[PDB]
Amino acid sequence: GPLGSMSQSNRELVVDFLSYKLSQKGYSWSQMAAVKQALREAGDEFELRYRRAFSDLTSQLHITPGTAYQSFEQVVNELFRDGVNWGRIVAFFSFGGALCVESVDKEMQVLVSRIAAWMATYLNDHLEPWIQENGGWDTFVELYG
Amino acid sequence: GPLGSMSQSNRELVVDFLSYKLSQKGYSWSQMAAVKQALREAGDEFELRYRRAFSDLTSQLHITPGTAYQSFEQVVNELFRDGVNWGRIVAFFSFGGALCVESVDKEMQVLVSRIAAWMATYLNDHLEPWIQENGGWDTFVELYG
Amino acid sequence: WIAQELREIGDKFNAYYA
Amino acid sequence: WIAQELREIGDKFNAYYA
Repeated sequence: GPLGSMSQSNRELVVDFLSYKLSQKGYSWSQMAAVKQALREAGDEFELRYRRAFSDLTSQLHITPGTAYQSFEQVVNELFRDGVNWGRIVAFFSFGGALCVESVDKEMQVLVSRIAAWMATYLNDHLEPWIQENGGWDTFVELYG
Repeated sequence: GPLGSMSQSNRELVVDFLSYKLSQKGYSWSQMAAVKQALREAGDEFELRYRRAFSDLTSQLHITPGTAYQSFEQVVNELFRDGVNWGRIVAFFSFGGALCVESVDKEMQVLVSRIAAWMATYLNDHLEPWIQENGGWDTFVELYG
Repeated sequence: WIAQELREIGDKFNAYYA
Repeated sequence: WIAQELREIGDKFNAYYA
């Protein structure tokens, strides 16, 4: 309901802000918060270090709504064709972000929620088995956090 | 369940990362995301501009678990005694963050979830009426975002 | 004291943007 | 092409940390 939603929204705002302030001091609200923060930083670092190459590949992105799924799946399949590792996983997230930004740039905002769903499905079905076999997201935090 | 929770967690990770990348380009995942981002930035800016004063007041924080609620409530009551405005609201969030960081510093991690609950309650009961009368959080985004 | 100083900078911040 | 370049920098990033 509207009343509860208002209450729930205020709570989430508080949690979000506190999580952020804690992270700035190297603390975390929760393990989930720690993972989110590690992934954000790793994505930033990835995109910063390899700025030339990342801009290059994203400049090759010429998506239309009718070709975006094929573009997403074909890149991601090739990315993981001969293995999964933490760096390729960071690359997978960064690629998804780039696609969302490009979609909004070109007034294709409708693609944003679709890309998120495609990424979540891929993560669930194709990355999670490796992730669980390799120490889970807690292990990623230990390495890239 | 464990299975669904795993799926839900992966989805939230995707949403979080995409929200962040969009915000870096001045876009937003949703209105809620826009508010969270505006509040984070405003808190950062507040704490940066008034660094001397903010450090000063936080250095006066000597909390124990038994005195933390009283300390929280007395500061917040005095903060809003003669009015609510967007800057005092930002100050309220920043103060809460500072209290959480200080609590973790002193191995009083148990206070973190308590502070979050105190802040959410205060927001619901004492700030929301002003906020709604003054254009809602969407108006805050327009001003401080 | 804490609240006074917090209030002062909150009002400064408010005055700048709002 | 895109995926090749993405894969290369992903592996570089991986090699550094993991």
